[PDB]
Order: sequence, then C-alpha cells, then structure tokens
Amino acid sequence: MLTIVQEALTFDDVLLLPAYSTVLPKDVSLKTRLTRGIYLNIPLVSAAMDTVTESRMAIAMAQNGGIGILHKNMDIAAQAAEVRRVKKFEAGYPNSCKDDLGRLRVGAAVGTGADTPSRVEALVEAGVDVIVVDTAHGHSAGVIERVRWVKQNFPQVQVIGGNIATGDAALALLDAGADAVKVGIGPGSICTTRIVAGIGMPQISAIDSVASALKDQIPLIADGGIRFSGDMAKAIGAGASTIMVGSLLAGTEEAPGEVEFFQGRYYKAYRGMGSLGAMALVPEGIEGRVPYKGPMGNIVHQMMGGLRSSMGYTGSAVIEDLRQNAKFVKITSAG
Amino acid sequence: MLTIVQEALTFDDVLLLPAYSTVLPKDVSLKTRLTRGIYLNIPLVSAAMDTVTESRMAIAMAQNGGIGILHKNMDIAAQAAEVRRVKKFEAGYPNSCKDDLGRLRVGAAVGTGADTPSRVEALVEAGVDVIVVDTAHGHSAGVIERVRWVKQNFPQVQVIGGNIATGDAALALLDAGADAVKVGIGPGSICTTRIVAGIGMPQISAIDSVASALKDQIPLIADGGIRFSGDMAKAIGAGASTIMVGSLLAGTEEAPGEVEFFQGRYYKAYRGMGSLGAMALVPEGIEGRVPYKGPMGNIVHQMMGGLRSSMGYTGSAVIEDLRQNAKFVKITSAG
Amino acid sequence: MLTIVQEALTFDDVLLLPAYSTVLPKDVSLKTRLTRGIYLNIPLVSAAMDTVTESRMAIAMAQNGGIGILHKNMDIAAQAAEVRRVKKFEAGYPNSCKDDLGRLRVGAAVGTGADTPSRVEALVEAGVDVIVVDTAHGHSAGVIERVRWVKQNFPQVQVIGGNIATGDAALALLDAGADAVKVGIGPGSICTTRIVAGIGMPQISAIDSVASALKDQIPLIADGGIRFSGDMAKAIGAGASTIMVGSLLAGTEEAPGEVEFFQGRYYKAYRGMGSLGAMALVPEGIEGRVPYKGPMGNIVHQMMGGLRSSMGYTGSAVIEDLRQNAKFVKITSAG
Amino acid sequence: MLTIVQEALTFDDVLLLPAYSTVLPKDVSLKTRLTRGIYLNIPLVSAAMDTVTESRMAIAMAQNGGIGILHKNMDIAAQAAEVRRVKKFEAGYPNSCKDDLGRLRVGAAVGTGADTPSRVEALVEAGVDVIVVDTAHGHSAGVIERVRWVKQNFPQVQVIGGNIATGDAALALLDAGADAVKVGIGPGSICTTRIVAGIGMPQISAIDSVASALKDQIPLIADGGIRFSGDMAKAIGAGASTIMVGSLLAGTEEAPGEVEFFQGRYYKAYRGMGSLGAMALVPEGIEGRVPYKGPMGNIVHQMMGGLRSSMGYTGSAVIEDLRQNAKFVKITSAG
Amino acid sequence: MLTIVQEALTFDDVLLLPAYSTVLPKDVSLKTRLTRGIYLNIPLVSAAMDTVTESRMAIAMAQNGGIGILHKNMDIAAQAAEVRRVKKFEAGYPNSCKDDLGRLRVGAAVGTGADTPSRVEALVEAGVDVIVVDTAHGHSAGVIERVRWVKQNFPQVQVIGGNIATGDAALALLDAGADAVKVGIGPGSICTTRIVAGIGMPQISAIDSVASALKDQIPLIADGGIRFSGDMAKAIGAGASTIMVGSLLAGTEEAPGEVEFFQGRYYKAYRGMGSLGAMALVPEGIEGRVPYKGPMGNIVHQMMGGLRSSMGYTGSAVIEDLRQNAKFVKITSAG
Ligand SMILES: C[C@H](Nc1ccc2ncc(CO)cc2c1)C(=O)Nc1ccc(Cl)c(N2CCOCC2)c1
Ligand SMILES: C[C@H](Nc1ccc2ncc(CO)cc2c1)C(=O)Nc1ccc(Cl)c(N2CCOCC2)c1
Ligand SMILES: C[C@H](Nc1ccc2ncc(CO)cc2c1)C(=O)Nc1ccc(Cl)c(N2CCOCC2)c1
Ligand SMILES: C[C@H](Nc1ccc2ncc(CO)cc2c1)C(=O)Nc1ccc(Cl)c(N2CCOCC2)c1
Ligand SMILES: C[C@H](Nc1ccc2ncc(CO)cc2c1)C(=O)Nc1ccc(Cl)c(N2CCOCC2)c1
Ligand SMILES: O=c1[nH]cnc2c1ncn2[C@@H]1O[C@H](COP(=O)(O)O)[C@@H](O)[C@H]1O
Ligand SMILES: O=c1[nH]cnc2c1ncn2[C@@H]1O[C@H](COP(=O)(O)O)[C@@H](O)[C@H]1O
Ligand SMILES: O=c1[nH]cnc2c1ncn2[C@@H]1O[C@H](COP(=O)(O)O)[C@@H](O)[C@H]1O
Ligand SMILES: O=c1[nH]cnc2c1ncn2[C@@H]1O[C@H](COP(=O)(O)O)[C@@H](O)[C@H]1O
Ligand SMILES: O=c1[nH]cnc2c1ncn2[C@@H]1O[C@H](COP(=O)(O)O)[C@@H](O)[C@H]1O
Repeated sequence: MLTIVQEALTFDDVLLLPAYSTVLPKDVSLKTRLTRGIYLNIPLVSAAMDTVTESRMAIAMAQNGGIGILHKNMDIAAQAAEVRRVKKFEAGYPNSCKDDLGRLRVGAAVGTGADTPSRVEALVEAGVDVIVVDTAHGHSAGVIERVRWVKQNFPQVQVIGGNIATGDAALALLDAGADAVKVGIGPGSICTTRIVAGIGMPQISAIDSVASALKDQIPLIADGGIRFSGDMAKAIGAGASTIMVGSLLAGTEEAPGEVEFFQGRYYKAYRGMGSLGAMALVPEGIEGRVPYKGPMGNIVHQMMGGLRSSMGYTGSAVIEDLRQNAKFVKITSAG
Repeated sequence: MLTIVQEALTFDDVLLLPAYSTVLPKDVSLKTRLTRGIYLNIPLVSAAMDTVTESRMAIAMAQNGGIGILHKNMDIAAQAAEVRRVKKFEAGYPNSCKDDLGRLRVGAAVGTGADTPSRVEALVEAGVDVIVVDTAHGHSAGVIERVRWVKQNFPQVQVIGGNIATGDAALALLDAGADAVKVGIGPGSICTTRIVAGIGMPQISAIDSVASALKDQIPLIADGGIRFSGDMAKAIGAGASTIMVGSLLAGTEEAPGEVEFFQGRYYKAYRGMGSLGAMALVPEGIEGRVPYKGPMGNIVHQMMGGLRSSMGYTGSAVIEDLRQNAKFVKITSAG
Repeated sequence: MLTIVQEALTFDDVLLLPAYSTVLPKDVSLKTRLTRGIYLNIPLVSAAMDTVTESRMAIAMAQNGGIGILHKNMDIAAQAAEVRRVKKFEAGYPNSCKDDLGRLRVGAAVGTGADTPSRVEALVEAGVDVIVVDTAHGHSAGVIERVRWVKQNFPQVQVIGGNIATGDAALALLDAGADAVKVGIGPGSICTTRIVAGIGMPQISAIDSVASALKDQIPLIADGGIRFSGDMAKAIGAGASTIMVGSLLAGTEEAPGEVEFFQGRYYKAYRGMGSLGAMALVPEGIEGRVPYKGPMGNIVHQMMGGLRSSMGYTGSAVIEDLRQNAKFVKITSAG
Repeated sequence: MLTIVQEALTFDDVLLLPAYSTVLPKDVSLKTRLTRGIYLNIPLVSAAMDTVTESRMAIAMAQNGGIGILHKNMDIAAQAAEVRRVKKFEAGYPNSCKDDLGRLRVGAAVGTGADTPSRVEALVEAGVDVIVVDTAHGHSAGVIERVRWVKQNFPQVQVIGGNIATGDAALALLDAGADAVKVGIGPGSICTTRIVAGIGMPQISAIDSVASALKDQIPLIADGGIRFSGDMAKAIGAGASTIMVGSLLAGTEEAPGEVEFFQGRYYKAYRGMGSLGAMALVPEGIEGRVPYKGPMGNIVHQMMGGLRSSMGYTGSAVIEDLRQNAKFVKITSAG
Repeated sequence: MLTIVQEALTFDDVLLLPAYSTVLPKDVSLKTRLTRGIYLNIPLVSAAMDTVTESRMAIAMAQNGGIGILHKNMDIAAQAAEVRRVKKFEAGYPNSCKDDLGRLRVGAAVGTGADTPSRVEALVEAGVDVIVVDTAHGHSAGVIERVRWVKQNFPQVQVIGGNIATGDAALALLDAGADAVKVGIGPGSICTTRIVAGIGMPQISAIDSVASALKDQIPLIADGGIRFSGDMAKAIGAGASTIMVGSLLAGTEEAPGEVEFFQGRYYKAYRGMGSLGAMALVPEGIEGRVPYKGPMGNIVHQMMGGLRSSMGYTGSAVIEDLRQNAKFVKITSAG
C-alpha cells in the first residue's frame, strides 16, 4: 500500500494572515540567530555557489547584517585565502555582522570527501566563524559523522549540517552536534533533483517538519525557492530563523563573474552546483543567465523592506514573534 | 507546528447555485446599506484612488444610486473643495443616492497621520456623509483609535474602518464605533501585498470571516478583486452589503486623468495607492494603463444587470435575500 | 456562515474505470430514452440553437438514430413549417428514429412568453413528438407552470423542462408532469452565465444531483460542455440518458448558416441564444466562428465510436449498464 | 512583353524633407478646397460608410471645418432626411464649414443603379452641397456617364467621381464635368481588392498620377490607407487637396453603431461597403471591430496637430505651399 | 563575372492597373485555350498530384469548364481506367468542357522512364484528350525527346511539355512539337527546389519570359504559387492562357483521400510529387495537411468570381484582352 506521509506545501500554497498590530514596519527588529552561537542583524544568508558567494559577496553580506557562505568549488588554499580576505577587511555600515574581535563574520562550505579534514583545519585557522557541511543529502551517515567530527575536533567553530527536509534528519544532525540545520531538498530555482530523482519536499512543509522536531534547540536555515520578500516572511512564519538565497543575489555586482552583453542587455551567469559545468553522478542542476542587478545592497534593502512590512501586518516586533505567532491560510490554484 | 486556520476561497473557487425563483431580473431591488445609517440604491462604491475617484466620479456614482469615496492623495483644502463640489451639484437620475437635504451623497478617505484631525474637521464642515479611515491594515491600533476618535468627536458623520480580512479585526472596529468595515487584504488587481509581504486572504473567505463575526450589527464593503458582475453576486452571497471597485471604473470618462493615445488605442492610467508613483515603505502596488471605456454609466449598467440576473437565478427579490439565502459549490482548477 | 453544498465536479475532474468485459465496442447497444415515452437509437440530441438545428439538422439527427430540437428563434408559422418538413420527409438509414406512423422524430423549443400557447398548439398540430420548454432557469414558477400546462392541455405530446442543475429542480419539474428534464447551468462552450451571474454547476455533479433525486422516474438530457466522446461516456456514467450538443454539430453542412471564407479557411457561425446577436437582459452567451466540418454524419460516427469504446472498457453491453455500473476516480490538475 | 508602368509608392515608402521655415505650426492655415466650388477649413473628409458617416458624424465633421459624406446604404427618403438633419442643424465652433446661407455643409453618396436619378433629385432638393458618385471603379463608362448626367441635370450641386488611381481616369472624369475626383484603388484598411482582383495602386503614386494629369483644374480627395497624421502630410505633399478617412473615425462616439462589450474592452463595428454584411459580386472588403475612441473631436485635433507640425517643418504657411513645394526621399524596408 | 539575367518578379511584386471599362464582371468571357487544339470555358487546370487529381476531380473540373490532369503515381491500367471513367461519365452543367463527341475532357501525366511508351499508348486508346509529359525539368533532353516522340507517334492526341521557366526552354519545346508549355520552376506551395537546388524563377517573370518567346504560337499553363483569385488575373495579364492549381483544390471533397480528424478540425493530405512519401534523388517537396474545404465547386466559383472582377477593372471583355492589354505597377515590400 502507498505511503503518503502528508499533503506537502510550498510558498505559493499559503498566505500569512494579518493580526492585531502596534508595530510599524520601520521599527521592527530583523535580528535573528544563524546557529545557536552566531547571531545575525538580518535573516539573510548568501548561497555557497561559485556564481553567488566569494569574498566580495561575503563582505557585502556581513556589512548588511547577514553572512556569506563561501563556496567549496576551489582548492583549500584558495578558500582559506577568501576567509582571511573577509576577516581582515577594514572599511574607510552600523548593522555589520561581526565577531567578538570586531571582524566581519564569514562561513565556508565543506564536503565529506578525503580533503575535508585538511579543508576544515585551513578554514578554522583562517578564522572562519562557521563550517557548513554542504551536501544534497544531509540525512546520510557521511554527513552526520562529518558533522560529529567537526564538533569534536574543532569546538571553537560553529557547524551547520545539510541539506535536509524532514524532522528525523534534523534530530540526527542535532544528536551529531550541529549548531544549526540547513533545510531544502528540491525548492531551488536551478534544482532538477525532483525531475532527475523524483525526490523532494515542498519548502513550507520541510521547514515545518524540521522546526517541529527541533523544538528551538537549534535554528534552521530555509534554503532555496525564495523568489520574493513574501517567501522570506512565510519561511520565518513556518519556523525558519534565517533564509538562504542563490538566485536573488546572483547577477549583482558583488557576485562572482563578469557581466555579459547578450542581445544588447547585461547578464551574469547563475548555475547549480550539481550542474554539468559546476561538476566539471548525473547532473541535478541547470546552468543559466540572470539579469545584471547592480549593487547587492539594493536587492537586500528591497527584500528586508518587504519582510518589515509583513512583520508590521502580523504585529511581529521581533523575528521570534513571527516564528511563534504566525497564522496561515491554505490557498487554491485560483489564489 | 504550522497553524493553517482554513483553506481560504476566492471568487473563482466558488459558484452560486440556482434556486426556486418567482422574480425576474428586471424586478429585483438592488437597494442596500453602505453603513448602519447610509443606504444606497445600488451596492456599488468607487475606490478611494487618484486614478478612480475625484468629484466627477463621485457625482456620477451618486447619480447612479451608489457612492464615491474621494481619495486622500490631495491636501485638506483640495479634498474639502471636492466634497462641496458633490454636495452643491445640481443637474439640468431618479435612482440618485441623496442625503436628508436632497444633496448627492459622498465619502472621503483619511489616514492616521498628524493631518487627520484637521482633514476630518474640514471634510465634516464641507458636508461629507461618511469618513473612510482608509489604510492597508485596519487591525492596527492606530486605525482602531482613529475610528474611535472620529465617532466620539464627529457623531454627525458616518465612519468606516479598514482594510480588514478577519472576524477578530471586524469586532475590534465594531467595538471602536465603526458604522461599517471595509474588507480586502490582497484581492486588488494592482495589489502586490501578497508578493511583497506574503500577506493576504482570498476574498470569499475574508467576506465570510467578517460577516460571520459581525452578525449584521454593521455592514461590510467587499473591497478589491471584482472583475465581472458575477464576482459581485458571489461577494453579496458571501455576506457583503456593498462592493468597492477600482479597476472597472478606471479608464472611464468620469475617472481622473486624461486619455492617452498609445499604439493607436486609447487608455487612462490606473495605479495602486501604495505604488512608487502614488507614494511620491517598499511599494505594494503596481502602475499601469487601462483601456478607455467611455461613460462610467455603461460599465455600471452592465455590472448591475449581471447582478440582477444572479438575483433572478437565486430567487432573490432584494439584496438581503441573496445575503441570507445564497448556497455555493466549491469548484476545482478544471472548473 | 458560508453554505458550500459540495465540491462540484466537471468532465475533466473524473475518469471512468475499466471493468471486467465480455463485450466488444462493435456489439454494444446505444439505444436509450429521450423521455419516458420516446426512445432513441443513439443518445445524441442536437441543441435548440439558430446556428445548430433547423429542419436539415433535425432530419440528419433522426436518420442517424437521434433527435433534433428545432430552435424557437423564428415565428410560430416558420417553426411549424420546419416540424412538417421533418414529419413529411421521405428518403430515396436503418437506425432511423421514427414514430408509430414511421415518420422521422423531431422536437421543438418553446419559451414561457405570451406566444407559447399558440406556438405549442401549432407545433402539436404539425406532428411534433416533443415540446421542449427551453429556458436558462427551469427552477422558476414560470417554467414549472408552463410544463404543467403543456402536459394537461396536450397529453398526446411529450414535454421536457429545463435548464436545471439540482435535484430539487428535477423533483419540481417531475411533479409538474415533465417526461424528461434538461440538465445544464453554466457548462456550455459559448456560456458566460458563470462570468455574468456567477451562477453555475459543474456538469458531472449537476447530472448526479438530478439523477439521484429522480431515481429513474424520468430520464435526463445532459446539456452543454461536451467536447469529446469521453465526456458523453462520463455524462451517461454519471446518470444521463441522452446528451445535447451545440458546438460539436455547429459548422457541419446540415447546420444553419452559409460557409464563410476567412483567412483562407472555411467557417460557420456559432452563437449562444443569450448572445447580443441572438437576442436582437444583459447577454449571457458569446458569438463566434467554428471550422467547417462537412456532413454531420462523420462527427456523429466519431462520437458514437468513442462511446462504444468506453462501453467496451466498462463492460457495458447496453446504455443502462453504463448508467448503473459506472465507477469513477477523481483526478487532480496534474491528471 | 510585361508592361510595368512604374515602381509605385505607398506612404511608408517616402518621407517628407524639412525645409527653411518662418511659419510656426500654430500659425499655419489648414484651409483647402474639397471641389472647385467648395472650400473646407481642414483637409479632412469622413468616409461614405455605414460604420463611419451618418448625420451625427457629418455634423461633427462640418463643425470641425471638414465635411461628411453620408453613406448610400439607406433608402432615398432616409438619406434625404439625413441631408436635411445636417442642413437644419443649429448649435447652443468658429471653424465651421458652412454654405452661403450659413448652414453646415454635407455630401451624400450615390451609385449608378436604377434608383440613382430619384436619389440625386431628393438629395439636391434636401440641399446637399455635393453629390459623390461612389464606386470601386470610377474609370468605368457607367460612372463617367452618371457624373455627366448629374452635372448636366443638376448644375447647382457640386459632383465628385471615383474611385480612381490613374491620370487617364482623372482626365475622363474631368471631361465628364466632375468638380473633384476621389483617389484610391486598394489602399483601404478593410480593402481586399488587391487579393480578390489583383488590382491596385500604392496611394502616393495614385495621388501623383492624378495630380500631374489634372494640373490643378479640379482638386483630388486622397481616399484610403491613412493611419497617422504623417500619412495626411505625405498625401498633401504628393498633390492631394483633402484626405478621406474611414478607420480613423470608426469607433468614435459620432460614428454609427452601438458600443459592444467584448473581452472587457469596448468596441464599435467597422466594415467595408463591399463586405458580405454590407452587400446583404464576390466581397472585396472585410468586417471587423475597432476600439471605442470617444469623441471624434480628439482624433481630428491630434491629426491636424500633426499636419500643423509637418507644415512647420516644410515651411508651408498654407496647404497650397505643401502641395507645390514638398520634397521627398524614397526609403527602404530598413527605414 | 556574375550573370544576372534580370530582377525577376513574383505575384506579390506587382499589381494590375484599372483601365477604361465598358464591361461588367458578370458579362466577361472566361473562355481560353489549354493547347493549340483544346479550348476551356474557364482558365483553370487541376494539378497532376496524388492528393489533387483522380477521376472524381477530373469530372468536377471538366463539368465546371476546366480540365483535370490525372496523376501518374498509378500503374498504366489504373490510369487508363481513370481516363475512361471521365470519358464515359454521363450526368443526371452548361459550361462543361467537352470534346467533339460531347464527352468530358481529361488529361493524363506521363514521365520519361521505361513505361512511358506503353503508358502513352494505353492513355491514347482510353480516349485521353491531352498527354502531359510531367517533370521538374522540361528543358532536359529527355523531355524534349519524349514530347517529340508523343507528337510523331500519336498526332491524334494533344501534348504538353514541362516544367519550364525560360523562353529558350519554351522555344525548344515548341520545336519538339508541344501544343502547350507548362510554366513553373520553384513557385509551388509545397516546393523545396529553391532550397535544395537553389534553382527557380519568380512566376510573373517566368510567364513573361515564356510568353514573349512563344509570340502566341502555343499557349502556356501558369503552374504553381496561386493562392488567391488575384494571382490568376496577374498570371493571365503576364501572358498565361490557363492556370494550374494544386493547394487550392487539395482538401476539397472531389480531391483524393479521406478526411482526417486532427485536433478537433477536419483535414486532407497534400504533398509534393517529389516528397519522400510520394517518391516511395533527394526530395524536392514537402508533405502536409490542408483543411477540409467541401465541394470544389465553391472554390472554383469564388476564384472565377474574383477573375471576373479583375476583367471588369481592366476593361477586359475576353481572356485575350487581359493577356494583351494588361498594365502593371511594381510594388515594394511596404506595398
Ligand atoms: C549531483 C547532485 N548535486 C547537487 C549539488 C548541490 C545540491 N544542493 C542542494 C540540493 C537540494 O535539492 C541538491 C543538490 C545536488 C548530488 O550531489 N546528488 C546526490 C544524490 C544522492 C545522494 Cl545520496 C547524494 N549524496 C551522496 C552521499 O553524501 C550526501 C550526498 C548526492
Ligand atoms: C505601502 C502600502 N500601501 C498600500 C496602499 C493601499 C493599500 N490598500 C489596500 C491594501 C490591501 O491589500 C493594501 C494597500 C497598501 C502600505 O501601506 N503598507 C503597510 C504595510 C504594513 C502596515 Cl502595518 C501598514 N500599516 C501601518 C500602520 O497603519 C496601518 C497600515 C501599511
Ligand atoms: C440572457 C440569458 N439568455 C440565455 C439563453 C440561453 C441559455 N441557455 C442555457 C443556459 C444555461 O447556462 C443559459 C442561457 C441563457 C437569460 O435568459 N438569462 C436569465 C437570467 C435569469 C433568469 Cl431568472 C432567467 N429566467 C427568467 C425567468 O424564466 C426563466 C429564465 C433568464
Ligand atoms: C464588390 C466591390 N465593392 C466595393 C465597395 C466599395 C469599394 N470602395 C472602394 C474601393 C477601392 O478599392 C473598392 C470598393 C469595392 C465592387 O464594387 N467591385 C467592383 C469590381 C469591378 C467593377 Cl468593374 C466594379 N464596378 C462595376 C461598374 O460600376 C463601377 C464599379 C465594382
Ligand atoms: C526530386 C524532384 N521531384 C519533383 C517532383 C515534381 C515536381 N514538380 C514540379 C517542380 C517545379 O519546381 C518540381 C518538381 C520536383 C525532381 O524530379 N528533381 C529533378 C532535379 C533535377 C533534374 Cl535534372 C530532374 N530531371 C531529370 C531529367 O528529367 C527531367 C527531370 C529532376
Ligand atoms: O545543482 C543544484 N541542484 C539542486 N539544488 C542546488 C544546486 N546547486 C545549489 N542548489 C541549492 O539551491 C539553493 C539556491 O536556491 P535559489 O535561491 O532558489 O536559487 C542553494 O543554496 C542550494 O541549496
Ligand atoms: O497599492 C495598492 N496595493 C494594494 N491594494 C491596493 C493598492 N491601492 C489600492 N488598493 C486596493 O485595491 C482596491 C481596488 O481593487 P480592484 O477593484 O481589484 O482594482 C482599492 O479599493 C484598495 O482597497
Ligand atoms: O447564450 C447562451 N448562454 C449560455 N448557455 C447557452 C446559450 N445558448 C445556448 N446555451 C446552452 O449551451 C448548449 C450548447 O453547449 P455546447 O455543446 O457546449 O456548445 C445549449 O444546448 C444550451 O443549453
Ligand atoms: O469593401 C470595401 N473594399 C475596398 N475598399 C473599401 C471598401 N469599403 C470602403 N472602401 C474604401 O476604403 C476607404 C476607407 O479606408 P481607410 O480609411 O483606410 O479605412 C473608403 O473611403 C473607401 O474608399
Ligand atoms: O514535390 C514537388 N516539388 C516542387 N514542386 C512540386 C512538387 N510536386 C508538385 N509540384 C508543383 O507544384 C504545383 C502545385 O502548386 P501549388 O498550387 O502552389 O500548390 C504542381 O502543379 C507542380 O507543378
């Protein structure tokens, strides 16, 4: 007999309801926690992608109150040099996300392969704030044990495990010692996992499954499928503490890559980390072009401003009020 | 755990069912109440928008049996002059909606800002029939107290509060002393609140939630998302006493703005009050062009004719029969 | 509170299930009943529309085993002349649908207006087999009393009442003396009733509601929304005894109207009876062009062959097996 | 051997060149002659079409300084009543085009059929200023003979002959006694003559051929294919004294027909006089809808405004300067 | 150095000019000559294609005043049976094209291959009026020689040679003893000769080149690229005596093939004789579907109707007037 666990929901399936409010959007607090030890000034995290985050994006992310996760599609020395570049950065930004030493915060992605022990050690030595054990399947023994290894061998660094879509996976990573979990199997804009493997979990239900199991022991990063500022609000309302974006920050001035002149117009490359180009396993991501967006600051302010509006509508003065008091309605295909 | 209050319905999710009928559409009464003290001859209200209602539209609305709500995107003196222009209007219209003095009825929108006490006083002095405390979030303390203030300081004028989408919001505005509530968070044709804030309530469920809580103590204006005369029928069947329209009356002769010649065709501007242009908070509305529709009288007659048809099908001799006896079916994406 | 009677289904919402079968499509019987007194050799009826059925179509319909319903958009004498043209027709067709006198069967539509008593009398005198009291709202006192009048004053003729969409309406027409009921409020291809009045009932649920109330006391004609032969099979499986088609027979050689040369291609006019053109109440139908289809015989054979296939799949040797033993599955938007 | 008379040009093939100018657009004179005896204040004439000109359009045309040509698709009495309606019209318009008696000027179309002698007599008696012998082929002996008959029998009325496209045709009508010639075989927006008969003459070359042969003995009306104000200027520069428009004035308030609601948008019918609908010979015109344009006055002012600019660019103080001193360039498909 | 013989023109490059006229379209004569010995009542010939002409089409063609050319994509006995079927046909058509014996006229196509001598003999014995030596290249030695053989061995039959596009080719076929010459290299709707071989001649220039060389010694059939009745007028004006059509008669009831139901609509197959399907050399034709057009008689009457109109415009009382006196204008891409 067929095991249908639930009818799973995505961002477009739901709407947040307005509630009694004494807070104006301009006055809400966007401060949240990335991990149990790291706090951010905005709930935004830039994706660990070779077309989204390198030192330039990580600096801009940290200056705006968030954090950048440096991609792992570079050799250990190149990646350690990128961590140092952010940690040693000095400006000529009051909401800057900084460590105890007043340096800009940064994260770096690691895999589970042979190079991981050397990669983790080089990144910790360079002063990385958080190690992200970055995979397509966080509910594997390789990820769970690598998370345990990072925590036991480098307790001075925060560790994130992903990607997950269920509460069982969250509990496994919590028991291993993760300081946060990254949620998202199938919601990515460049994701073909659903087509290739027939695997996935609609993001609102993934956030819910994970947040319900964790019971706020560790925060969760809602990773993938964010298209509008409304999706960020819905993700936080569903239980997320932070939001990871790829697409929205791709195309910006601070993102890696040069601007290309295609059909008169200006673009930047955007590709999945499991795409043919990025891998050089069957590909699980697509390669494409995104329009040139200019400085990332504008996109970030547009997105945060929409989140402030939502918190104004829901009567959420702080991120934690949205996370605890959000009420939703399920909408149909017509809505 | 995720709080899904209900599966919320919009106009396209439902159809009214035909019932035993002894009334022909030509003989149905379209008389209804705008507020607990103001009655209309047709359940139509023109939107408080700088591209929909100024004195010209308000006069045409009142002559046709409805009412116009003058927009607040003008200074106190300009708005008071517009109220007087409607109140002093004399023709060279048997269904005219008039006050005790035989003058055409008019409404005016007010905000919650510093200018509101002076604005209310100037509008009441000019002879305004109804003050509309017109905001994006009526369930805010600011709107509730402004509603309370208008009622206590100017009992001689009727007051509406909004916009709302829940029964709790309705009860809070009823307790403050509102004479009617305006329903609509997200259904507007030019609305981007759902995209920007991820906030909203499908209109049939919004009307239902509000009407069920009010228990006919005060009427509700179903504001936004009306595209056809069938939506009006469905809105009244769901519990609305009146319907507010922006889109349908935009592009008409009586609406503000000059006709523009674009690619042969004739157009008029139509924009949200929370759009970039209208504000000059992140924008929550779009700016656009609507085709030129000629005299508003033609659109009004087409809309009321369709509503008369629906009342004929449901055996509704008066507006109150449709509100109390309407039976619906939920339809799927295929329907 | 909102009264949602049910989630109503249309043709596209369901699929018939294959069952154990000892019958090949070539051997199935398509014989059914139009009214409790009139039997057809095929469950097909041509619509009472000025672009679908006049004497030419009614002759071709009767020769193929079905029946034509002559439209009422012509004067009493013109309509009576048309009935005679079919009653006096002699060929130079073994499945012909004929009366006791061996003459081809025909029906004629009547309204409820002042001319109805004279129209009914002229049609009965010309040898009409069935009077169809054709309207948009069968559940109106006007139709129930006109149906009762036709039965009491002309018991020698069969009478159909409609259009209806509910069981309550069917019982009212049954008590009035109708020999059959016509089902369809909103499914028509040229119907704008759902848009104009917000009134309607998805056809599978309309057939079901009516058939369940009638308990086979009188047959029902499933009228409107038939696009494919599978829709017919679905309609019969849901409880229909016959199917009425407009658009499928529009554009055929036999249908009224001349062929028009438009952008190389050949077309015929097809319009709703409640469209602007047909009326000359707000219009509830659209006017259009349908491609030239050639002799109607081909369309009829393609449609009947599909129903034979379906009956082969369901193990239905006779029409009554499909009506009694059909099992369905509800499908989603993806299906 | 193939006789190619010339490479013939349409409006889009040419552009007028700017010249030394001392007269501003606001100060130019748009006064011109319709016939050798009739002068207009603007070079605009409304088409003799049942979807363009009846008394309402003819009055509005004359008030704006132009003239209307009443269509012949009505009985002699109906047409004579339309002439009188214009001649007897009194306002509650300084550029009004009036006769010696101060009455608004009007024209009426006639054919070559049996009713023509009675038609001409009734129109002359009704006070028509100009008889237009209105056909698809003015170079036919029938039209030349009817033009001669009107001039010899009714010298007190002005007479126009057409439609023509060559200098030979112009000279034949000039010898027949025509007071003006109407130019246009194939340029019409609803014209299918080029497809049906393979007959036609690109409008700039038609105007040129005719103007060059006439040597200003009688003026020419450039009839058909005017889409913009630029077309008008090019036609006058090529030799036209006036311009006849159908589609530009179709869909205006004053044009015959009611406004129809179709796909939310408002329209009016526009059809060729040789279309199936207008005739009820193979049809040589199409039937369609044009968007509702509102008052004709706006269209007329936009057109004259553009012709004023062209005259300002060419240094044409009067219409005759444009006619005599215009210099063109031939442009390619790329231009 | 590059040899550009001329700038060659197609139908769309030219328009016929109106001229002085004393003839009405209804009174014009459409009588012409197919060959030096065979006269037709209408200048229309149906194409020798397996989707256009078999005995059914050839009978309908001859009854309408034209002639059918039976395709050669059948064995000698099958083709001879088709000739006899037409010759022996007796009706229950005053413009019928008949021989001296009062039998319907017919033509048959032959190739240059081994079976040609036996094929010619069987067709002549069956009473064929004209042998058509049907090829892609009439200027080939094989065709000129087969034409010579048919004339010397069977002087009792008329012989047509083709296809050609130049005057040199016409003179070679005239010296061979051809009674007519078929013109058309590249104009066909299903032709890919221009793409495959880069060979071709725009049809107006092909007709002109051929007619100018022949000096009326033998007539020419303008074969291919006729889309409208205007093309026919242009082809005759350019020097053609008759017109051969494939696409226009494909999809008619009389054309070979069954009607196919595809995406609701009704179609018939239409394919080039040099297409993959027809051959079973690289293919030089495409295979497709054409809409069902109904009886060919309607298409023929609409086509001849438009030709009568053109003759009325050009003052052509007979086909020879249009051939000898036609004057054209070259039009641009804008026209
Ligand atoms: C090609 C694809 N590449 C990518 C790349 C980045 C991705 N990032 C996110 C998501 C979430 O849908 C999928 C992604 C797939 C990828 O990695 N597929 C993939 C498929 C199945 C498993 Cl079990 C694993 N795992 C191996 C054991 O260790 C855990 C991983 C990996
Ligand atoms: C820019 C947008 N502007 C508009 C403009 C017109 C609108 N009209 C209707 C709706 C309903 O969707 C939304 C609209 C948004 C707007 O006003 N957003 C907005 C967002 C959140 C809150 Cl709490 C408030 N409130 C502040 C406290 O006082 C109550 C309001 C207002
Ligand atoms: C314009 C439209 N015209 C049409 C025309 C043909 C139709 N045929 C079928 C259907 C089913 O949707 C609707 C149609 C509407 C039409 O007739 N609307 C209409 C609307 C409401 C009512 Cl109570 C009635 N009734 C009057 C009392 O007597 C019963 C009728 C009729
Ligand atoms: C059906 C078409 N109808 C129309 C109607 C209006 C038109 N108005 C303008 C133009 C210009 O292309 C063509 C039009 C064709 C039309 O009249 N064709 C037409 C074709 C050929 C000729 Cl000899 C004549 N003539 C008959 C003798 O008397 C002179 C006319 C007329
Ligand atoms: C495949 C194509 N088939 C067709 C079929 C029918 C056609 N019918 C007409 C036209 C005119 O463009 C082209 C066609 C090409 C075809 O026959 N091409 C073709 C190409 C070149 C030459 Cl010399 C010959 N010739 C061989 C010597 O004998 C003379 C012919 C034939
Ligand atoms: O190739 C890939 N396949 C599937 N998901 C991917 C791939 N590369 C990155 N992702 C995920 O997609 C996210 C970006 O999603 P987006 O913001 O919707 O564009 C990243 O943070 C990853 O979790
Ligand atoms: O900028 C805006 N954002 C969202 N809703 C708006 C905005 N401006 C006006 N509205 C609402 O939209 C209604 C008009 O909706 P419509 O009739 O669907 O066009 C107004 O009466 C307001 O309630
Ligand atoms: O104007 C109209 N409005 C709505 N329904 C119509 C109208 N005219 C006819 N109908 C219905 O539509 C049916 C034809 O539906 P169809 O087969 O889907 O085209 C007719 O038999 C009538 O019941
Ligand atoms: O049926 C028709 N066929 C061709 N030309 C027509 C027909 N009816 C009117 N016309 C011409 O088209 C002109 C209008 O052209 P338009 O301004 O381009 O729409 C009229 O003044 C007539 O000269
Ligand atoms: O395969 C082919 N290639 C090129 N021309 C063809 C082919 N088959 C037939 N034709 C020609 O195309 C003509 C039909 O042209 P149509 O009337 O434009 O469709 C025939 O009479 C042949 O001369």
